[PDB]
Amino acid sequence: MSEESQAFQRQLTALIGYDVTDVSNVHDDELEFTRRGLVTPRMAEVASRDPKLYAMHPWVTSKPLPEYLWKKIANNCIFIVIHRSTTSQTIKVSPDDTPGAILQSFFTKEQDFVLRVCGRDEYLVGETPIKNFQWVRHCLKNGEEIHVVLDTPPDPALDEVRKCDRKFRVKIRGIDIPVLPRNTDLTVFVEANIQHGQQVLCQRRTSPKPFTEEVLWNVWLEFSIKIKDLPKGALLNLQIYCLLYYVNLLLIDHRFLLRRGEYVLHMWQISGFNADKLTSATNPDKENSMSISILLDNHPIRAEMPNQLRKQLEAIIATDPLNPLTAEDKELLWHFRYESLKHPKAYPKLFSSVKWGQQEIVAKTYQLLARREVWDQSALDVGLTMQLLDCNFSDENVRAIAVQKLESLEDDDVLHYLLQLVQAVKFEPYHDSALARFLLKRGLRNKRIGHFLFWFLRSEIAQSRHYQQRFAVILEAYLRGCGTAMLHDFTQQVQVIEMLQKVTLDIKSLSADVSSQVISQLKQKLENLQNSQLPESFRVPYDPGLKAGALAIEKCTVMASKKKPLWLEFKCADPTALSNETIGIIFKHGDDLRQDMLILQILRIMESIWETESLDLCLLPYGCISTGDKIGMIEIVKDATTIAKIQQSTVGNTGAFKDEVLNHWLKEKSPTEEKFQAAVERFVYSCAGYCVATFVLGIGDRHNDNIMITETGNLFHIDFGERVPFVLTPDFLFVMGTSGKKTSPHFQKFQDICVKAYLALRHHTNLLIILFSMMLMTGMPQLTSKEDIEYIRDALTVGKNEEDAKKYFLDQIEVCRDKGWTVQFNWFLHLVLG
Ligand SMILES: CC(C)(O)C1CCN(Cc2ccc3nc(-c4cnc(N)nc4)nc(N4CCOCC4)c3n2)CC1
Repeated sequence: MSEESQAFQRQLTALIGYDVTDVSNVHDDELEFTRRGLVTPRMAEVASRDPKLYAMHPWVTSKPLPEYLWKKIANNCIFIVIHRSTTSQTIKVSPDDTPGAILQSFFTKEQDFVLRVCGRDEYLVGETPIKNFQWVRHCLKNGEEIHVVLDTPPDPALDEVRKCDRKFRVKIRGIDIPVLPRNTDLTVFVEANIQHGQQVLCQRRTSPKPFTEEVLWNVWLEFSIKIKDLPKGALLNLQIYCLLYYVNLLLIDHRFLLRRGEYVLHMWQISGFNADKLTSATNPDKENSMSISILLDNHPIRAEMPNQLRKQLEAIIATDPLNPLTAEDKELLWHFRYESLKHPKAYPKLFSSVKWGQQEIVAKTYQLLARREVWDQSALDVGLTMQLLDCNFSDENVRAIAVQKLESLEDDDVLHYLLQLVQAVKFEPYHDSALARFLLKRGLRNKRIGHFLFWFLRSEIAQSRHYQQRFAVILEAYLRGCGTAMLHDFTQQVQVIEMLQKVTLDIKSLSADVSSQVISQLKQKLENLQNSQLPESFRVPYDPGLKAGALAIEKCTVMASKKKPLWLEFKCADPTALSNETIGIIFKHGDDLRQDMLILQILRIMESIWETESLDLCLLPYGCISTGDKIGMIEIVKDATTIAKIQQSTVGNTGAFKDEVLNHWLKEKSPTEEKFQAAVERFVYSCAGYCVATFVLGIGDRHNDNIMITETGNLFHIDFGERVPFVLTPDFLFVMGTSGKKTSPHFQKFQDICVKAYLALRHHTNLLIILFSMMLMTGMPQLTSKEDIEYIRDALTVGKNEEDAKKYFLDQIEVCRDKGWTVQFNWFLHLVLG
């Protein structure tokens, strides 16, 4: 390649955090094949994107405007403040007025201008009703004013893109590990599993042998499955037991070819189920890791139901996603497959009833799929679609009909589910997949989706040896089409994160309570960085529309919180920014912020769900991005303190919690009596939202040091990485004006809200369960494909009328009353002292 073409790939590499041209850790060309394969989807989408829409990235939705926002518009009038220089003129508008019209009613009171939000790279442009812009909806909910500046549209030139019937068998040669302890005397054997969507088709193990650094077997393992019966995507799973090591090899390759020949596979060690176990990547660390040597030496392609069985069938289909299928259930599902195909909700269980280890059945299964009239006309059910993209499905045709459904998601909804879509790539047998191409397409079509796609990917690439390789191929494909302007923005962001992280680690390795000394070191380090050299503005990775300028080193500090987190403040790079407020970012090692990311995203989904039912529980899912191993960034919400601090103020380092302090804190913090009363109601709304959300997720029992509140009454939980269903302590209860078995107007309001909030979530039980399940598989350590997952099943009272459920939750609230400060107090003894 050219001297400059090389220098382009180094740039990508630095952006990616991984080198997709390195081939030290492959035994085939699937990654490189995927690179070339992804060229066609990339160019297609880049070739088909409107340059101007793309450059301006309008953030819109096609959902109805919630009942709670209509009410704020009691005139069918919407005021917009337009800004030009120092001048400023407000303009009445109809909620249905497109920006081209609003412009046109304005030059009435040279037409190549565009309405941009003040202090943001956010544009109100395009043929969408003014009421259908997310920013406009955001202002309304909060009671904030829509301020827009009239300026020139961004030049799309900046967005330039750089130009057989034999039974299967496998010979296990031996295992090799360089150094083991002396020793103790252990015994070992090799387990070989033919897997498909975590379904084991057959299993053979070798005999036991004393665990030495080299163990040779030279043995053929003969399986019962015929070569012609192997399904594409089946894994050869190789495991060592004393279980200590595992590695996987795809039996059918990306070219539909039977794997053949000599392999030396460096395995992964178990630390002390999860999607890492599924990876087709081998350990990069060839010098320390256990290695296994094997050899391969073996190419592909009615009657109406009796009333009682259908009833039996329907009772099966109506059950939840975590419900086990019996042998009888699968035989029923399958025998009556044609009837089953008419029910979209049956699809996951139906496709779990497939004998994937039998070629004729799979063939019949494909026959089923060609008559997908009922599936293709059905309304998108994201919960349902997601269930087909999890670890239970390895068949690419099955996974493809799910992705097909995702095609109709609009940007607004693709964002909601993006994080978990990206995580779902881990369940893909192959690097190139429909899901992967989908993500690729949607990122290249929309800068906001693309920005978040980038950071999500880069997050896994930086802490996942198991899947970094695959993702990097995908991230590269995206960066080769997002265009020059973004490349630069990304570069800026990456430099910033890499420099601040360096500062973060360096600061932590100085102590374990507070130090005038360490604060002084921090500011000094920041002085060196600010000049020189750190990009002179950079987009905020969790709030892309926002541009951070220069540090306000005076306001920066080291928080006395544990892992010694950096509290950072920035000026806004955009001078057209109304307020004079800084941009606050916490930078912290070492929490596994991936968990925090996932909890917060599900939180945003709960918000969206509630939105469909015209509810606003006032959640505050602040931005959070895991950038690397136990390191990442967190959005600082302005004017917010922890409930714990509120209580350490009036009393010292106790303990002796008081009921009235919180209300007291709100009145002090309220300028008028009108603002106070708004804060009191907002507290009631934000409290209820978190009580419900944390309970359904099983993270309700928290110490109040992990619960915050805004000066405006917005309660919110943080740090997601006897007992209580959630935190509803006397202080919260006092604010609503009640204490100890004494209802009240604000408290009836509270209850009533929770129930509505609760029963609404239950209408989306399956979605919540699949997202939870996946979250656990791709986001938390090894788990139990049983008990962890089942908490939420119990929490959402699966299989009960709305009446029992309402009463279930009210009961949960009563548990809180009865416990009072008992549980907080306990938390205090434990976390504060021992
Ligand atoms: C005592 C100090 C240093 O003078 C400050 C410390 C900051 N506190 C508030 C505070 C404390 C701990 C916090 N901890 C987190 C946090 C979140 N997730 C994880 N994993 N770890 C820590 N987030 C916070 N918020 C969140 C957004 O609002 C502002 C910061 C946060 N705020 C006020 C006085």
